[PDB]
Amino acid sequence: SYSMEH
Amino acid sequence: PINIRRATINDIICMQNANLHNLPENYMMKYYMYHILSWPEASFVATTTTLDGEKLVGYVLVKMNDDPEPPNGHITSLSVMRTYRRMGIAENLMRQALFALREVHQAEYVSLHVRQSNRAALHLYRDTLAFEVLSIEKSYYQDGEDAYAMKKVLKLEELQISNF
Amino acid sequence: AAKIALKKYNQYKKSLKLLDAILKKDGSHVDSLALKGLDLYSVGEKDDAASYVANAIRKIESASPICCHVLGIYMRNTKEYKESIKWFTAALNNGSTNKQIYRDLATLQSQIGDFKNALVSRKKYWEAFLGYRANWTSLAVAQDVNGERQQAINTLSQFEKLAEGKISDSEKYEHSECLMYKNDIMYKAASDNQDKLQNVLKHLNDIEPCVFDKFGLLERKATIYMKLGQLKDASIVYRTLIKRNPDNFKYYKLLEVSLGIQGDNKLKKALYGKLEQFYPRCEPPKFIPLTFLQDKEELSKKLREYVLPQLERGVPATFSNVKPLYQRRKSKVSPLLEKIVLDYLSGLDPTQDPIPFIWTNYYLSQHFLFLKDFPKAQEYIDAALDHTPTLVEFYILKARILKHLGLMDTAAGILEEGRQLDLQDRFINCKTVKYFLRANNIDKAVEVASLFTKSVNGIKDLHLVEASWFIVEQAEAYYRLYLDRKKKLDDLAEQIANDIKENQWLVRKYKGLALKRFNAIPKFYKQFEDDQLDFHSYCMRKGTPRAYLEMLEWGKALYTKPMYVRAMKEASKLYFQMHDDRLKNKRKETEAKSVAAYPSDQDNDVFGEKLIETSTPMEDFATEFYNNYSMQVREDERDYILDFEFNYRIGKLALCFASLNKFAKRFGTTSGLFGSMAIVLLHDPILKKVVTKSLEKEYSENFPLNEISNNSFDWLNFYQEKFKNDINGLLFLYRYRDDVPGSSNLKEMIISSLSPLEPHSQNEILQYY
Amino acid sequence: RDICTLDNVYANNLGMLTKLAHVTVPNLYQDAFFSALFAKDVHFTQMAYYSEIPVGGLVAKLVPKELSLKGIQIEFLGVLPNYRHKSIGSKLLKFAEDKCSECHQHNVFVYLPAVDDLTKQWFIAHGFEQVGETVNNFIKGVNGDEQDAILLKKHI
Ligand SMILES: CC(=O)SCCNC(=O)CCNC(=O)[C@H](O)C(C)(C)COP(=O)(O)OP(=O)(O)OC[C@H]1O[C@@H](n2cnc3c(N)ncnc32)[C@H](O)[C@@H]1OP(=O)(O)O
Ligand SMILES: Nc1nc2c(ncn2[C@@H]2O[C@H](COP(=O)(O)OP(=O)(O)O)[C@@H](OP(=O)(O)OP(=O)(O)O)[C@H]2O)c(=O)[nH]1
Repeated sequence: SYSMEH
Repeated sequence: PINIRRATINDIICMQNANLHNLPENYMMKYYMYHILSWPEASFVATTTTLDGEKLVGYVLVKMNDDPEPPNGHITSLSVMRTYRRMGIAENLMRQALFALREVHQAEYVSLHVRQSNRAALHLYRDTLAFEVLSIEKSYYQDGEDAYAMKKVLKLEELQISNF
Repeated sequence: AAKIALKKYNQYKKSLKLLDAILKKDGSHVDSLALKGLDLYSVGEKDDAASYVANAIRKIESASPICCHVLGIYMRNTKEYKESIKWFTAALNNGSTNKQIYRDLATLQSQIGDFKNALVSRKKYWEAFLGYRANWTSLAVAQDVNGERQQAINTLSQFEKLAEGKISDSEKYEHSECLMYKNDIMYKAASDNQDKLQNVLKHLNDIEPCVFDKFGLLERKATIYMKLGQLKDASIVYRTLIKRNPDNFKYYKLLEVSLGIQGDNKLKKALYGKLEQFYPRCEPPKFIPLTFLQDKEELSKKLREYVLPQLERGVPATFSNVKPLYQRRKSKVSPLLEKIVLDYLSGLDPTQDPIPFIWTNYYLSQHFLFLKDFPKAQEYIDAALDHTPTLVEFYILKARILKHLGLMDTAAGILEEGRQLDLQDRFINCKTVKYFLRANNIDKAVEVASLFTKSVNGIKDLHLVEASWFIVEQAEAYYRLYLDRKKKLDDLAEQIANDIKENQWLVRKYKGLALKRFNAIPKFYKQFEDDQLDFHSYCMRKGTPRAYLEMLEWGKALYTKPMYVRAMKEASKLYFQMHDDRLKNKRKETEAKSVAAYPSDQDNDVFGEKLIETSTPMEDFATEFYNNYSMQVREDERDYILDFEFNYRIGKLALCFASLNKFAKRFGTTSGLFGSMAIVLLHDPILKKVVTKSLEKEYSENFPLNEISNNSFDWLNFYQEKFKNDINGLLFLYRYRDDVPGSSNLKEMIISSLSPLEPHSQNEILQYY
Repeated sequence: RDICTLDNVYANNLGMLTKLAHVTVPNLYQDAFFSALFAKDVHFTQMAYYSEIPVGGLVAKLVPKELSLKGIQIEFLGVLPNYRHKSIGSKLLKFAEDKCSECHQHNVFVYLPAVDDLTKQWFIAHGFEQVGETVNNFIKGVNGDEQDAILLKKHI
């Protein structure tokens, strides 16, 4: 669930 | 009865519609048109199988070493429609996603970020599959949660798409 | 001097010193004005960006070639494709060196349709960069599009020859999604010609070791081998391809024709046994061969032997793993099936085998939702839920039920008490907040679902995350939370005159907001296709055209996808009504964080104050919405009923006849709506006889056009003399209640004839419709 | 693993205990108190799920300093009908009476209501006894009813 915010 | 397809670009509207209904991961429509338009072969989707369209039920997006170093594979987000889970679904949509992630592009070590707080994932995801851990990144998630890393070595012959 | 500015980014604060200095004596000059603006967009302010880009297009007509390209690098960014081609051409036919312009453009006029003059202006780059294979594709992707496959197929086999007898790890993915793709083209000429094919099969047989797609080839080999009457050699590829991912049918059913044994059940049913034995317990082996059987002695063996087991373990698709065989073939199955379940609920002593009594009830409390026995669909669910109350998959079945018998409110309650069973895991956190948006409860919908959506609410941060599930669900609230708020200022005829002036606001605040909400659902698709830009000329570095040649063919049919559709038709019935009605502030500044769509830059009309009442909603519904989806939509998939309303409510109608017609060659004249969609057009200027004439030209004999003129013949009965239960086609006649005058005759023979209908819907066409 | 496992009741759960209250111990504990368990006195918890899907419940406090009723209380302990029966929630006591010597605490309090002879003639059969006597207008559910209590005890 790779976090593109952080 | 979920069918396990090879993921097309037609299924980005209906793919991302699920990893959003069922997940706290807001993702844009670019970052789907480049998983499935760079390395479109080894990212699988699977949902509804009716004959004599289809409904999204579960999917599997899997990028490689996007950032810069011995051919590393990754897996971005994975989910499934609740009224469908605990029936494989998740649990053998990835034994193909690896089983292509070292067949086409041939990458030696998988990787990812599973939360936990989590049963479903951090179980048949290190006991069925076997996938150590590596760095437990703290607050690496967008909720103050800390989430396991998970590495997973892959050498072709010791992971084929028909060991079941 | 600006060279240090133009290099100051490709954040070009250096360009300020130009607009501070270069605006010394000579001011009105391009080159310097244009950086000042390309920056603006690569620097926040878009509003203030054009007052330069455009305040510098009034000092040209061409201009400083070196500068026309810091103008076309913006047009290519303010979406303006057609116009960008020009700003570039205005470098090239002005003496520009940067010969990479024949590839900054060719990845633009390629998108905007012009595929003919895509190759000519792309191949012209290919010469100056011919030591870079990620170019030797576009001279064979555009040629392969234009329709000369030999100039495509030969331009890439003059790659496979050059370059070297050498392909290191850089191109270790090149000779795969490529010199296989060649076989997709180098065979799609043969079609059904034996002259090629063998070779296109012997070529596909040559690489194998060099083809690295493993799957994805088996089809232009393992079905070209089936295309030349050698049913084996391929039945021995699908038999090794079924064995590659047997959890998918696609490659399994074919094998029935691969072994020619399509219509030979007797070996067919047995084929999936010497199977089941092989590839153990994976869906296909068992399922497929129970959709083609005929024996209340045999069928009930493989029926029971598929079902029960899933029950004793607790599977939620224990039903929806068969909710298919209940649809395309009932009567035969949902008898054997209804009797092979309850007949097993006799030794489930709920204090001995419980994970069986709890779940072999949420099957029956799902099975008896098909038959719609409803009464016996809240029994099992409830009685199941009166044993284990900690299984959120009962409340869903209770809130599907209960919500299909109307009680929309009460249903989401049986869902909220399911949500509260687990805060984290938005698996129901939306579903619970779907139903409480289908009861108009937009408040304990926003809170109760904003909890995991990052302001002062949710519905604001769910626009920059796509989320077209929610909007076109939040309008099918507002659009239904208006025809009732707007049943107040039309019902009455101190707090009674002051109350009209309150409840007769929200009609403005929703019809305003509800249309303003659907524009976000289009705009995404506007910008879904408008983000396939950087991929024209950077899916080639990757070397992935086979997949890419599916994106372009996804692009045209993008504007006719699932959620653009229901977001048109559920919008039409709100736009179409503002063009047949015009013919015949502290709450605003204090409640503006509960209905906020986008930043305070763009959305200057909070409640679509403009959208709510625009000079002509016709050249709005077409530019915004429709006349894009009508340019793309394929023929045998285009709602004609909408089509016959769009050209009617504009003025055309001439098109209504060549629109109502082509609806007939789908149904066949004795359908419901085609009757109503003729009747209306019984008889714009004089020169609109022509409709009647042509209407009377062909379709004179059947059905009828000869009492249209004369006050006759109370055709309510005739309009329904084919044949009463066409309630699809009745509703029509009232929707437009003004050119179809008898008006208090049809509301009964619309209302009184919805008995044998679903309650949630039977009482939906009421109150609003 | 056997059938009846358990775990700690993470604040993501809770509502599967409120539901597992208001069913086990009907009309007892206010409709927000449990939210007030993790929002100075230390208060244990544990939701005992079985097979896979939850089916029991226990969430008990810890009193130390006036003597007589020191140690670990038992705010509620129950499990759903047609379950307990099969040991699914007899074992929670062993993981609550454990907390006594394992957290250092001689006794364990369990203020069962008066009538509940079914419960008061069973809990007795585990290591408990009617310490003291009856009470008077003591138990009162979030409704308006009232009952007497019955106390209990067990040292270690
Ligand atoms: C207000 C408060 O603060 S606390 C409220 C207390 N709770 C209540 O008032 C309502 C409780 N509701 C109930 O359903 C129950 O009474 C509970 C949960 C408290 C206790 O029930 P259980 O977990 O059944 O007790 P348990 O499992 O220990 O055993 C019950 C009997 O079955 C027997 N048993 C144990 N395992 C099994 C088995 N596998 N098969 C058959 N019998 C068994 C035991 O020996 C015991 O026998 P006994 O009654 O003669 O001693
Ligand atoms: N896929 C999906 N379906 C949803 C969602 N929300 C509600 N539904 C339900 O799905 C049904 C819509 O029709 P279909 O799309 O044919 O259902 P199907 O997938 O099972 O074929 C409705 O009835 P139903 O409740 O399923 O009852 P029943 O028709 O199963 O008796 C509706 O209430 C959702 O987010 N996703």
